[PDB]
Amino acid sequence: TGPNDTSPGSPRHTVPQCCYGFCIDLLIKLARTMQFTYEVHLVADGKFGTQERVQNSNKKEWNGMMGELLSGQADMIVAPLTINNERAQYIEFSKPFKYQG
Amino acid sequence: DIQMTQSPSSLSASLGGKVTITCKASQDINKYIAWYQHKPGKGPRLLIHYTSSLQPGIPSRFSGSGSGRDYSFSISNLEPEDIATYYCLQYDNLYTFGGGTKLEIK
Amino acid sequence: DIYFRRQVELSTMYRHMEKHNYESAAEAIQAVRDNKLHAFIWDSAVLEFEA
Amino acid sequence: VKLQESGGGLVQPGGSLKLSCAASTFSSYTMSWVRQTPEKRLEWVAYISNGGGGTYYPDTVKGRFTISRDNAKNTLYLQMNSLKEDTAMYYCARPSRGGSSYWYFDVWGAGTTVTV
Amino acid sequence: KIVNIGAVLSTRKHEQMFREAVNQANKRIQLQATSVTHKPNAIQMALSVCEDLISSQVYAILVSHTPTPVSYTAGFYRIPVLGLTTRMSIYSDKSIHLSFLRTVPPYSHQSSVWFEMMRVYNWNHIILLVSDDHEGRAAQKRLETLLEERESKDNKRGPKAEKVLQFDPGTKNVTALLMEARELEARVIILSASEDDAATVYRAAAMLDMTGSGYVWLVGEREISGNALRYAPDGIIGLQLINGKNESAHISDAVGVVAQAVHELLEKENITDPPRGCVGNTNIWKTGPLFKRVLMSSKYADGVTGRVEFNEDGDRKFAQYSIMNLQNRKLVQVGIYNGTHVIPNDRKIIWPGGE
Amino acid sequence: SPPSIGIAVILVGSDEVAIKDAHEKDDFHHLSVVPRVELVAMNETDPKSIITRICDLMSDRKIQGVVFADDTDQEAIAQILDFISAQTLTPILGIHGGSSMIMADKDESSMFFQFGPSIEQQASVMLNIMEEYDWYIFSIVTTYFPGYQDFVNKIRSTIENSFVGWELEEVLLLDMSLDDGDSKIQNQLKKLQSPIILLYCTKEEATYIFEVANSVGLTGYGYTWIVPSLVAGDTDTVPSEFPTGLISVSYDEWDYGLPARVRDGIAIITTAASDMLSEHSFIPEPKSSCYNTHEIYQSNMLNRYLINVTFEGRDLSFSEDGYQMHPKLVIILLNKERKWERVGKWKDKSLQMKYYVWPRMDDHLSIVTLEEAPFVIVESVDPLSGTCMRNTVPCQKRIISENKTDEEPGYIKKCCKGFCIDILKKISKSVKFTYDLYLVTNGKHGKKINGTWNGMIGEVVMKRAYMAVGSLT
Repeated sequence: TGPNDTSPGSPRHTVPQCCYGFCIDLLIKLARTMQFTYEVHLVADGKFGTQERVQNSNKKEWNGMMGELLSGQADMIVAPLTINNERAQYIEFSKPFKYQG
Repeated sequence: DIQMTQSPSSLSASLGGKVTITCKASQDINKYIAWYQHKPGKGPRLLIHYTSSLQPGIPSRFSGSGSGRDYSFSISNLEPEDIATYYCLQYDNLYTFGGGTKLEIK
Repeated sequence: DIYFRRQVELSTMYRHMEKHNYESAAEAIQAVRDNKLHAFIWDSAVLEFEA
Repeated sequence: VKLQESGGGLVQPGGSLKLSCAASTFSSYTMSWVRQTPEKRLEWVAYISNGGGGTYYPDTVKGRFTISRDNAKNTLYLQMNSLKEDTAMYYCARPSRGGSSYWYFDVWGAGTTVTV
Repeated sequence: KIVNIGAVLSTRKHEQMFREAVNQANKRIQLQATSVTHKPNAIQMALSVCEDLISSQVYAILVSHTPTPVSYTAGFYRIPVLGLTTRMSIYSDKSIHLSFLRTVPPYSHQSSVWFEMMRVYNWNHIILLVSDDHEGRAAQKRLETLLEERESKDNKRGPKAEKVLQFDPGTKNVTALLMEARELEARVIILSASEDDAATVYRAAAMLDMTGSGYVWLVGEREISGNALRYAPDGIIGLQLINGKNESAHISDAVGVVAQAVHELLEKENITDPPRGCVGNTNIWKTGPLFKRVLMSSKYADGVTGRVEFNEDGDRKFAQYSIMNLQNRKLVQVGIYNGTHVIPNDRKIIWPGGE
Repeated sequence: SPPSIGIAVILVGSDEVAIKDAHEKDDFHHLSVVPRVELVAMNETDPKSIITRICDLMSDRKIQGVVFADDTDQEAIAQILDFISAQTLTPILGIHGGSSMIMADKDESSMFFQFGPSIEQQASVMLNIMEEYDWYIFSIVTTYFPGYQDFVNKIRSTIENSFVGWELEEVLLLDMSLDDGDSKIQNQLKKLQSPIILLYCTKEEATYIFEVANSVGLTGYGYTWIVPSLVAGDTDTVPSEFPTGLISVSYDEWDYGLPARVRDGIAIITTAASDMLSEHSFIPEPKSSCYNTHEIYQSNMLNRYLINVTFEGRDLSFSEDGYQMHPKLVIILLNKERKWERVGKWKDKSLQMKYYVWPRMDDHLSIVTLEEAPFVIVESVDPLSGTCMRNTVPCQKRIISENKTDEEPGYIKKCCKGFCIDILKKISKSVKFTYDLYLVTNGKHGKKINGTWNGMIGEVVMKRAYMAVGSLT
C-alpha cells in the first residue's frame, strides 16, 4: 500500500505499488515460518524516526517511522533500522541481520 | 436616536398648590432623569438627580417618583421667585429632550 | 543526526552539518555526482552497494 | 469657570449664523446647546464630545447644520439655518463630569437671543 | 478551653447531632460549635463566613454538600477546613488550598482497587477510556503512578500496557473511539467518567457488539445512577462506597479528631489567636500552619468508622470498597475487601454473556 | 448614535484627580459604544468589604466591567477577583499592585485579566539578560507558588536547542516544611558552586533565606542573585537583608503611568464592546444583582473579543491565561546605598543595557591578543544568540572611529578559537584566572619605533594589567 504522497510534495493519492528485495524476502520466510497474515504499507514522510521537542511545549513525540510503531499504526518494522541507545529505551530489537558501520 | 416627549402643557396652580410633570420617553431610560427651571430670559436652575436627589441651595419643595421610562415630578409650596418652566433630561443616546411645560400662578 | 549531536567533541562538526542536510538517500547520491556535495555520510550497507 | 455666549443674530431669514460660547476647565468637557421656542421649549440643537467627535443633532434641525469646536479658545461653532420660524434664545451648557459621555450640568451659560 | 468549631450543614437536626457530638467530646476542655445554615447562591454564603468567624476561637469549619467558596474565603485565614463531599477532587488538590482536609476518598479515587483486582484475575492488558477533564487527568496520573510493581527484583509478562483514549464531553462522537478500540487485542475496558458520560456511551458497545462474552468492564462509581444504571448492560462490575450517606458517623469522629488536636495544641506555647470577625487586611493567624501540622500527624477518633490516618494531601488511607456486580436486573454485593486484605468473594460472579 | 455601557473604576490606597483628568479627555466617539465612568475610593481592603462594594455597585448601576487598582503587595486579592468574575460573568482587569501580581490556573469561565508579564516571559528575559555575559543558570525554588511547574519546564526548554554554551542545572526544590531542626536547607546551599543563582520565591521567605545565605557564605561579593517580579516588585520599600542586587523584571516603575494605565483599560473594555456591537449587533444585558443568578452564553464571545484588542499604537492583546503579550519591561539593580536605581530596557525581543560590562566585577586580569592563522582565530557571532558555544570567549574588540566619540568596548563580542585560547582555558583551571580578553587596535604588533613600543608590547609598556598570549616570538 503505497503512500498518498506519491509525488513527495503536495498531493495525497494512495495507490497499490509493489515492493521486493532483501527485507521482503526475509519477511516472506518469517511469515511462512510463523503463520503471519500481513499487509505492508509505506511510511508517512520518510525520515527514519527521531526524537524532538514539538509543539513549543514540554512534549517530545517521535517523528517519522518510529512514531508509527509507537502510535499503533503498525506492529513490526522490517527496514534498515539501526540499533541505537535512544531507540532501545522502550523499543525491543532482535539479533541484527548484518553488521555494518 | 431616541426621542422623548413630556406632557402636558400646564402648571396651573395657586400659591402653595401641587403639580406633577412626567418624563415619558420612547425607550427604557432606567431612571435617567434631570430637572431644570427658569424664568423667561434668565436661565435654568437644577432640581433633580437619579433618586430625586435635590441640590444644595434648592429647597425640599420638589420631589418625585417613577421608574423604567416613566417618571413623575411634583412641585408644591411654591414662592413666586420661582416663576419658571420645568424640564426633564435623558441621556441614553447622546442627549434626549421632549416638550415640557411652563408655570402660571392662579 | 542522533550520533553527531550526542557527542560534544564533534559538536562544531555538527554545526557545519545543519545547513546542507537532505531528505532522502537518493537525493544526496544524485547530488554528489553533480559536484554540489563533495562528501556524504551514511551506512556501509548502502554505500558499498552504490559504489 | 464661567460660560459666556456671543454671535447672536438671524439677520438673514434662512441664513447661517456661527454662534459661540467662550469659557473661563472645558477641554475635557463636552458640549450641547439650546434654543427656546415661543412655547419656551429648551429644544436640543447639536452634540459634540469633548474631543470634537460624536457630531449629532436631534430630528428638529437635521440636514442643514455645520459643526465644530475649539477647546483652546473654549468655544463652540455651529451655523443656525432652520431656526427661521423662531425668535429663539440660545444658551450654551457644559455638562458636568466631562467625557464623551453626558451627565447633568448646572454649568450652563448666560443666554442670548436669535430673532427673525 | 471554651474554644469554637464552626460548621455549615444541610438540615436542622444535623446541628442537633452536631451539638450532641460536641457534648460527647466534652468529656475530654469545653467547646462551642455555633453553626449556620447552608445557603444557595453561595456568594452570599461567602458573605456569611464571617458571621461564623466572629469568634476568634474558631479553629475548624465543617462543610457538606458544590465546591464551596469557604476554602477561598476562610483560607486566607489559615484555618483548616474539613468536609465530606470532596469527591469532585479538584479543590482538594495540588493547586494548593492551604486549608483543606478530606474525610472521604474522591471520585477520582486511589484506583489501586482496580490495580489490586488484576492480581486476583491475572489480567495484563488494559484499554482505558478516560474523559477530558481534571478528573480524567487525575485518574490517568494515578494509574500511571501505579506502575512501581516493576521493581522486583511477580507478573512481569505484563503489568498493564495498552493505550488510553481522550473522550471529549460530546454526545455524538462515541462511535469512532469504540470503532478504533474494536481493532485492538486487549479485551478489558476500564471506563472512569461522569454519569452523563455513562449516559452518553450507554449503548455504543451494544451497537458494535462489544458487550457480552468478549469483554470485561471495570467501571467507577458514577455508573450507578437512574439514567446510567438503567442502561448499563448485564455483567458490569461497579464500585460503591461504605459511607458518605450516614454523615453523623463522619461528624462524630470528625469532632473527636479535631478535639484530640485541640488537646494536643493547648499544651504548647505561643498560642496566638485568630482575628475577631472579619475586621480587615493581613489577618494571618500565625498558629495556623502549626494547627495544620498538629492535625496532619494525628490518629483517629477510633470506634465508629475505623482508624483513619491522614496523608500529606489529606486522604484517609482507609479501606474503600464494596463491589456491586450486575445480575439480571439488580446489583449484588459479592465480596468483603480491605486496603490490602482483598478476601475475594462469597458468592458467584455473573460474567457478561457467558457466566 | 453610540449607546452606553457602565464601567466602574475602584482605587484603594490616591490622587483620584490625576486619574479623572487623564481619561475624561479620551474621546471614544469614532467608536460604536461609549463609556460611563464612576470613581469609588476605599481603604479597608478586606474580602467582605470587596464583595459588598462590588455587588453593591452591580445592584445600583448597570455595570459592564470593572477596572481594579491597588497599592498593596497582597497577592490573594487577585484570586478573590478571580473568584467573583466567573460568579458574575463580567470582565475585571487588575492593573496595579496585588491585582497585578500574576495568578496561575485561572477558572475556565473566568473573565479576569491582569496587566503584567507571564511567569514564563520573566524566565525568557532572565535568559536574555544572561546572554550578555554568558552566565550559567542554576535555579533554586524553596517556596511553592502555583507558578512553579511552568518555571523549570520553561527554563529547561532552551538549553537543549542550539549553540548553547550553558552549564548544568544543579537545581534544588524545597518546600514549606515547618521544621526548624531540618537545617539541611542551610547545608545544601554549599552545593551551589556557581557564580549565578536564580531564586523564584516569596518576599518573606527570601527575607528569611538571605540571612541563611549570609550564614553559609553566599555573600554579595563573589555571587549574584537574579530574582523575579513577585519578590521585590514593591518599588517603595526594601528589607535590610538584601545585599543581593540585579533583581529581575518589573513593569515601568510608576504605573506611561497609572492614569494612562486606567485610560488604556477603559479603551480596552470599550473597544471590545464596540467590536461586539459591530459584529453581532447586541451588547450583553447587565447583571441584575449578586443575589439574583438565573436570568450567560455571550460572555464567552466577550472573552474572545477582549483578547484581540488594539489601540492607536499599542497591541494590548491578551493570552488565554490572563496576561499581556507585548508589554514594556525594565531591569533593576540594587544600589548598595539601599535604593533601586537601574532603568533597563526590554521590548518584545530586544534588550538594551548600560556600560557593556558588569560593575563590581585580586585575580582579575586583562589579556590582549592578536588575530592570525591557526593560533588565535577570530570569527563572527551567531545571528540568533550573540554568544559563542565552543569558543568560550568574548574578545571584546574595539572600533577605531571618528575622533569625537570614544572607542567601542560594546562592539559585538567576536568569537576566538585556536591553539592559544585552548592553552589559556587550561591555564585558568591550573592556577585561578579571570579573562578580560580583547584585541589590539593600532595593528602594530611587535614594533619599537623611535622612543616607544606599539601593538601588544605597546599595551605591555603602558601597564594595562596584561598578558599577551597569541603568536609572539
